[PDB]
Amino acid sequence: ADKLFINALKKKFEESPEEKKTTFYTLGGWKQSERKTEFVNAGKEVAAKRGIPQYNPDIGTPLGQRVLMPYQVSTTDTYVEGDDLHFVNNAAMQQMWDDIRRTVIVGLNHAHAVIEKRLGKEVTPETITHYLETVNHAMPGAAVVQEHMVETHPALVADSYVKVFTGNDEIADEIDPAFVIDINKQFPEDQAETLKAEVGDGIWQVVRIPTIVSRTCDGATTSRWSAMQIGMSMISAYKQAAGEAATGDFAYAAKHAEVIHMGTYLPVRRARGENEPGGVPFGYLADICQSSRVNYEDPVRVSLDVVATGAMLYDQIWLGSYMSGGVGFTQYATAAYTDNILDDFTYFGKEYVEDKYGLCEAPNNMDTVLDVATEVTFYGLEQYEEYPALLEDQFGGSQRAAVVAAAAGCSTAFATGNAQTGLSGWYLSMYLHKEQHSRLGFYGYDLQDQCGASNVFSIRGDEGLPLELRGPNYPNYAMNVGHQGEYAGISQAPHAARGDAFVFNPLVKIAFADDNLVFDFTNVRGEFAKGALREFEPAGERALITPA
Amino acid sequence: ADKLFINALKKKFEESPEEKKTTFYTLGGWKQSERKTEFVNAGKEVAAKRGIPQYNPDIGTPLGQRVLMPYQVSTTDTYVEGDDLHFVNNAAMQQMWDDIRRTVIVGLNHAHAVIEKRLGKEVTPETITHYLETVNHAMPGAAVVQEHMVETHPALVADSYVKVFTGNDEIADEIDPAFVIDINKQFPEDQAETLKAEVGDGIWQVVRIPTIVSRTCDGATTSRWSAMQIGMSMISAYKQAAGEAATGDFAYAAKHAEVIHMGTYLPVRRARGENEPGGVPFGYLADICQSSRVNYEDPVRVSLDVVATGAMLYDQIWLGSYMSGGVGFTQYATAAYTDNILDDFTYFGKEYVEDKYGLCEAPNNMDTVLDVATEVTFYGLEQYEEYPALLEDQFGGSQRAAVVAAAAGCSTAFATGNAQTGLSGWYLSMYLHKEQHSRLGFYGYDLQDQCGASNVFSIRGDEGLPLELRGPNYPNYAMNVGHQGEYAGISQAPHAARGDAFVFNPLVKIAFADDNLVFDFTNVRGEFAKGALREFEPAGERALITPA
Amino acid sequence: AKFEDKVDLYDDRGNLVEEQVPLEALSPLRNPAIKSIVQGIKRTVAVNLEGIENALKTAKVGGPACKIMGRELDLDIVGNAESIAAAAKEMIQVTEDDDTNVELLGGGKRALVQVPSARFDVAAEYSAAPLVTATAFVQAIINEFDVSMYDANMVKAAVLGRYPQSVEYMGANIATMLDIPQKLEGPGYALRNIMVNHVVAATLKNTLQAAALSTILEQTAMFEMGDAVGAFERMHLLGLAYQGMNADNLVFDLVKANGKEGTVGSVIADLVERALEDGVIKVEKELTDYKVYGTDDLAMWNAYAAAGLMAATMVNQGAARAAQGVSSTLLYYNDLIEFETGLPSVDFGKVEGTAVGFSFFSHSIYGGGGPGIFNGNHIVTRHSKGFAIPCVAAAMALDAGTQMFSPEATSGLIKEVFSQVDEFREPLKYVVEAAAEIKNEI
Amino acid sequence: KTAKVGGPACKIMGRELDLDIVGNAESIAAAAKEMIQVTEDDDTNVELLGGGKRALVQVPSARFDVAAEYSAAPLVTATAFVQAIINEFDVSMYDANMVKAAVLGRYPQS
Amino acid sequence: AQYYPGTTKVAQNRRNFCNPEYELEKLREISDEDVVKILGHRAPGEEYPSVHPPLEEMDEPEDAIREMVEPIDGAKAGDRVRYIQFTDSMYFAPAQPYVRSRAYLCRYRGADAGTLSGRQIIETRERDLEKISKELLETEFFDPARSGVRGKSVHGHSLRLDEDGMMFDMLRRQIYNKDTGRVEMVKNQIGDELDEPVDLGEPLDEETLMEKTTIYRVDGEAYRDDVEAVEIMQRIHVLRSQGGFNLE
Ligand code: F43
Ligand SMILES: C[C@@H](OP(=O)(O)O)[C@H](NC(=O)CCCCCCCS)C(=O)O
Ligand SMILES: O=S(=O)(O)CCS
Ligand SMILES: O=S(=O)(O)CCS
Ligand SMILES: [Mg+2]
Ligand SMILES: [Mg+2]
Ligand SMILES: [Mg+2]
Ligand SMILES: [Mg+2]
Ligand SMILES: [Zn+2]
Repeated sequence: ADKLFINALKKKFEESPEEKKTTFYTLGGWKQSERKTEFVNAGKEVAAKRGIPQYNPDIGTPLGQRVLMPYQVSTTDTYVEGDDLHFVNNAAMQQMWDDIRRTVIVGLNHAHAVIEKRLGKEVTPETITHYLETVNHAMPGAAVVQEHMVETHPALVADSYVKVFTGNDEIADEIDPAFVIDINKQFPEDQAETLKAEVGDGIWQVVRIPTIVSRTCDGATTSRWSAMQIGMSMISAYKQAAGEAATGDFAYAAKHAEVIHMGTYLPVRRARGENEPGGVPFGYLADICQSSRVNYEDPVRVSLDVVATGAMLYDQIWLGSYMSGGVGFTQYATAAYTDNILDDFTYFGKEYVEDKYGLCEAPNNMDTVLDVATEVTFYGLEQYEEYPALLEDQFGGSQRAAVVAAAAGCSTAFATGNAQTGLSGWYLSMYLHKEQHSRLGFYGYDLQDQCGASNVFSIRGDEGLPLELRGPNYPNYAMNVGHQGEYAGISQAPHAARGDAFVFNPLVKIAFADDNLVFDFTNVRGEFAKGALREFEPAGERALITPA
Repeated sequence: ADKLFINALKKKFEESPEEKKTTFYTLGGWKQSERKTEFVNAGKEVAAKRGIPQYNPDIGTPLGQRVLMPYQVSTTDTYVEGDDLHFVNNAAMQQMWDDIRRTVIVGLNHAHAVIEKRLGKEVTPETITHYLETVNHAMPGAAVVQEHMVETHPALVADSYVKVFTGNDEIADEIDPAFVIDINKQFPEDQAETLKAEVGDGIWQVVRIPTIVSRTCDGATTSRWSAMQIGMSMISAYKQAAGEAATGDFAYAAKHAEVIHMGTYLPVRRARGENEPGGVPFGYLADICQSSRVNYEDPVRVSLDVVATGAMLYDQIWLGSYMSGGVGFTQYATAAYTDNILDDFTYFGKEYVEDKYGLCEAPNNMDTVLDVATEVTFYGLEQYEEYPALLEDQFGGSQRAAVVAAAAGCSTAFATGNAQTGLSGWYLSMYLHKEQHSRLGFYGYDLQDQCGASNVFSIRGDEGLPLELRGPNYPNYAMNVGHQGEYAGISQAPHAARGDAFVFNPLVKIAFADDNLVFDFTNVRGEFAKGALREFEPAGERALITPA
Repeated sequence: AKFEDKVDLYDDRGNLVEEQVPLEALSPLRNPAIKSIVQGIKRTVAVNLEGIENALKTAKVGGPACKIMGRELDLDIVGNAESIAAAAKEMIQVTEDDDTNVELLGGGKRALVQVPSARFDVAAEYSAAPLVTATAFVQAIINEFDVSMYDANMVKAAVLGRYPQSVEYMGANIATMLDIPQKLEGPGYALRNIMVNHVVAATLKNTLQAAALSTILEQTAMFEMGDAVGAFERMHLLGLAYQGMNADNLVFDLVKANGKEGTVGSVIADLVERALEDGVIKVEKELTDYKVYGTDDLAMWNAYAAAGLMAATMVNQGAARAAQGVSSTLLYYNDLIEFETGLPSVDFGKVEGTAVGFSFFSHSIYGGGGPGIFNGNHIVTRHSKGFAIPCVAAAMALDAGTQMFSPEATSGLIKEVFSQVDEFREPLKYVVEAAAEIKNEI
Repeated sequence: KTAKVGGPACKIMGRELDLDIVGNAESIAAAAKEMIQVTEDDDTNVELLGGGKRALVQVPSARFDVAAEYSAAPLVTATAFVQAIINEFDVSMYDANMVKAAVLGRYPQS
Repeated sequence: AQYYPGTTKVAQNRRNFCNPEYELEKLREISDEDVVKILGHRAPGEEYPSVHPPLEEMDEPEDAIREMVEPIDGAKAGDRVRYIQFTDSMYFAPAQPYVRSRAYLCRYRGADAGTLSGRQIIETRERDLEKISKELLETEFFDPARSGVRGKSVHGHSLRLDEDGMMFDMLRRQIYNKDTGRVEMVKNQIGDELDEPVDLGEPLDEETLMEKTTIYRVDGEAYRDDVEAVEIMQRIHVLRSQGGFNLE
């Protein structure tokens, strides 16, 4: 069939994709663009209302001397100008981050032991149900004990709730099902059996605090908010004294001893608390994305849905705002989830490995790395050479390096079933690329890429770590665009090929298998498209409490 | 005349405020209240929409066995049920925090020297104005140099901009006035002369990034975002190479060498980056409040507007959400800004001091602390004994301890013109109160109150600091309600009695003298009342990019 | 000596060891046994070889509930522990027969590791202990089994966990009594960030030794923080001597007099009587049926008051055999003694204030937990400068099993390894002997 | 003298204290050395420079042998100088917290 | 011991509650069974549950402090730790929150006491809790109109009284009978209905409340007029202040 990106190229330019020449300078600058035109008008209205000049298209250089392109959101039929994929302009992208930021996983195993052993009271599925009715009243911000409490407006906090799950099917089935993430319903049979074996008799809460609170405050609020209302709900549901010594064990359990944060805290140069994007390790991001339980027949689709999840979060919101800001890094990320380009390269690599080795059947060694990463690197670069429209689309060298190396790394891990050799294939791709075209990325793009070979298999203190455990705080990776979301896909890749239910944390996998979330984690690229069309309804808004 | 809280007590209860008995249990529980009735209806609709039980008045204990009171917002004639002052349900309170979180002060003094000494280019009021047109396009998230940049929607970011100020009148006159915070216009003549003398010929920017970004991200985003767009605007307005060695001097200057954050970062147990509430010192919160430049003829009004600002921020949003969460701490804070109660006690103390010593004329010593804090403590406690409606209104001991101690501390500082003896008066008030009524606050209320006396005048490493430099991260203060916003008031109190233009940082004072802010910092309590009536219009909403 | 004070020193059974020793012979700055304990805590690492082996065989590395399917490695680490320990020691040591110790425990399941002090005398801080020990065991395991380049990063994860993606060694199978320097509440706090349950585990729940170890650590930190410098030095030294080292047998004798039937209140009355007897306080003023007491030596009154507070915890929490009431003793011993006397309580109110927040954060929904999870670096309990935490150590030692988060729950690995080190387990013995040994050099 | 303490551009009006520190540097440095050293003959060094405008301080190695890390150097030096200054001019309880702010800044709020 | 300065009835009352040699006035009789019911921790006839084995089945190593401190009987047996919590009206209840904690730690062994404005609590080993609670309930620590046994939903210390002179209780655990003038406990302290109510007697009259109260108020005895008690409080403030600065 055509290369997967052909349709997109034909939509963007009047010329056929192979043509080396075009026309510039006669497009009217910004006037070519519906979106830029909406912004110039908005700029005028803003400045006149507030009395301070704002957006003005005549400041600095005149945009749109070339074609200002639409982008296809990969796996969809949606075409939008790139401004509609900027996180500020896209409520789906904002909600995806708020749904991660406001979630925490909190076990009930130490709690149930405090109830039985320290308070001497029984735990059964009925007492757990009564506790879940109570905590679903309290968690959004409402009272259960004191007189004269003022409370949150239930409609402002409608997105906050608590569900539970457990590996024991008979216990799961006795708890009221309004509160239960049902592993057999959400996962295919073999993955369900894996996940249930991992969880065993454990019982775990998935707690989501209000998006309005998460936005007013920060990620480190989530585990404290969850714990205060788990604590009030324990008091109420199990009928304890309202503040006695044992109450402290419930606090310590919910806040520390059985908490799973989505992200760990960061060091002082980049000071942030828990549940910020820099603390979320690549294997957890692969597990949050729910493509694994829907698309498991197609390991390419699962791995590149993880890439889209990670490129948006880590490059647009995290590196492009938390760590920098302004116009930011929309297109450094969009290169990885638009125009079906990474998809084309990655299906090529998956087919190459299928045919030579069989998935997961290649020896896990450097001969496999050299073979697969070099072939797929040559395939992707050949496409920018063969199609000048493709090269004009992914116009930045960094964009190209991240896409070509992501296809090479994922393909390598499809062969070996091991993420570590996938990661060595990512670095080799960068080295081959830099020699092929005498350029790679932006000024600082290959800091981690030149450290990269020697640190793949190191074992030293701040160098050695399996790729699943690395994340945006691994030292070499802490600064630069065009890597972090790709590494999340490479961490997914060997697990998708193996058909594993999860990459790094089975609790995090189950925690997002929940249709009460605002964002749909089974279809990240579909949701990015819906937000770009201004069709996504986020939570957190203050319309109810502001003038009509 | 009537005590200042009499009108409020007459509106809350059928009884005259001196009456000792009343009727309970027959008011219909939650049905007495318009707002609880609203919430019961909204919980039924929320639960049915999402298929998970939520707010339910039959869970836990039945609210409303006593009168659920209206509160007068002090200095206003607005009366509302307390739920309307919860930060989640009040958009003015959220916007107050957003306006501080998204602000940073960044000098142009090192920048201008890089321009002359390292680049050899000239700086003038004309070059400054051109730079300011540039940055006011770039700061909200729009492009000035590269082709094919995507940009933020100007209406989503209408609240972001950059203004400048400087002590040099003739330079401030020569820069375009749309960008200038004019110290002569915003401050009375005396204060302006003080503030112009502090700033000298220095030129400072006040940068506000978009509320939408601050909400999506965190406070530590503010100075980075500001520096990226100052950096792009320096490149563009001064015609430098777009990324050369000197570019790094402007980055370094705007991020570290001439930046003033509103808050400094926090230690790991409470890990947070810059521009979070725990990092704002009490002297800056007093300077952010703009009551000083409007109400300077009434030092009580100035001090208590500061107490309102700090009680809401530090107790409701910071301690009651970032550091805990749930139903939270609305009324621990409203005690300090409702029903004119703190006002009545503090005017009494001001009159006491003015009569006996003259404002600021008392010796700065322990004899003054004993005299004033004791007289004012006994006065406040006497009102709760003489008006049983007052005692039933401020029903939690913590509320009464903070209110009475705040009046005692501020009054002591009115006498001595020094914050540190104000602070000793605060602690003395607690000890008197505790012995008078054989109670004080909640179980952990007076951790800092019992450390308190000994640490007021300590000089040791993590103990000694003038009050203006202390804040929510001062170790003894890092945990508990009912202290921090009152301490910001005592920091303001001597400066207000002295008629000082600022408490701790003149740059922070000038930086919020700005009517393009969304929240009006000259009238904090009026703004809380406006939000309580659902009349305040916040920035940061996503309505423009979501379905109708 | 800078100060004139002398103290009598006693053993843990309340019998005289040495009369009239200069106060400064117990100073962290001078006492060689305190030096040995600090250097020991700096350089000691517990290695969980069974933990590493199980982690590798299951691929469960990088923190709670984490696993990487397909990464399993099945290595007979415990069966080969002798050879692995020997190879790691060779890397850890600086020269043959220096002070490096590596000793197998539990039949090869655990290892005690003491990294040589010469590494620390050219280091800024203390992290060389876990970092050198981790890497030597990682390399020793790789070499033992010839683990390949492809797999060896799993041995690194099994040993040191999710570091450096996490700031801490999250999921690590080595343990230390110190925690990482980034977790300090302030500079100089590292010897305070040591869990009460760890101290009680190391001292095998012996009450006096737990109090001694805890006081030694807390007051040694007050020197590192600068609090014990200049005007305050003597206050800190006297608190060490009297509250932590049972100086003049004062703590012992108050517990003896009150252990049978006594309460916090009876302890206070006995302490006030003893301070007046010894001249530390005197009647300053008579009000109506009420004597106002004064002192010309506040650091000494503080020390006596601190001895009574430790005795009051031993009596109250000892009678309950339940540690939880230590937060109440720490509060009301001080609140009661102020109104009993007209003099300020221990640490000038700072113990009472610590105790108010500690009571609240050990009985409420907002944080904290049981007494054993606190330490002097915890935000709730850092406020008193060494006079509160040693009572918590004493209370936890006395707990007969009322806690869910007990030393057995939180501190098993520490107990097996650190209790082995004499001076950690019995520091009252060694500190007193060292003081007696240097008494004529102070 | 200017009450400018606690960070860039910070000032507390009314807190100014005019003390002749540099003029009395010899006395103040000696008083600080006595607090910083462990013993009279150890390796503590305190040396005036720039006519008493600056001091080079070397905190005795003995303090580091019984410390986890290295912060004793600034904290021990800072407190010895704060106390030496207070003692030199008999600075009052009401005012001494200003000397601590001039020497160590906004710590522990920062 | 002298306990507390001051020359008012309030100061004397505070001394008396603390002084273990002071015999607390017994005002009402309450049966064992009824104290257990009011506590709500165990059923009548139910054996004391255990949290750990008895001490003697433990054989713990040598420790001179442990040897010298006699455990309370509940501790020997391995009793759960349980609680009783009281709320006291600011309209002249006899006992008050700090008065209680201060008194409990002078009078009782093995006691974990907490003070708050709206409640005061003690926790200790089950069987010992029962004996202490009987004294807390039968003596002048308690008035059935102005004091309340409440393990949750404690609001009422600072509220106006009802037409009967009863303190507010969200859960109405204590009911004044208008025909008889006696108060009955109809629920246990956590608020669950009792099979049969427990008589708590008649409330104290206004003049006897004034005699016994430990709160200072302008309409009783004001603290500002107890000038010797104020003096000691100010003294402690001053001595703490100077001590924290330079140990003078
Ligand atoms: C369960 C605890 C123990 C604890 O850790 N926190 C609690 C409960 C917690 C919950 C109560 C919400 C609910 O009812 O479900 C919240 C709102 C915190 C949260 N999780 O959101 C809160 N307290 Ni409390 N808490 C308060 C207070 C108080 C006062 C109330 C005394 C009274 O006479 O009514 C007492 C402490 C004291 O005695 O001083 C108190 C106790 C207690 N506080 C006792 C329950 C008391 C009871 O059983 O009635 N709070 C106050 O004194 C005023 C402000 C009030 C806070 C809500 C607000 O600020 O609007 C609330 C602050
Ligand atoms: C103490 C520590 O909690 P940890 O012990 O680390 O879990 C800290 N929490 C708090 O200090 C809670 C403060 C606000 C709620 C209480 C207000 C008084 S009603 C924390 O979360 O870092
Ligand atoms: O030109 S640079 O590489 O410095 C920046 C790329 S966004
Ligand atoms: O009851 S506590 O003092 O623990 C909490 C009050 S919000
Ligand atoms: Mg307005
Ligand atoms: Mg003897
Ligand atoms: Mg006696
Ligand atoms: Mg009887
Ligand atoms: Zn936010």
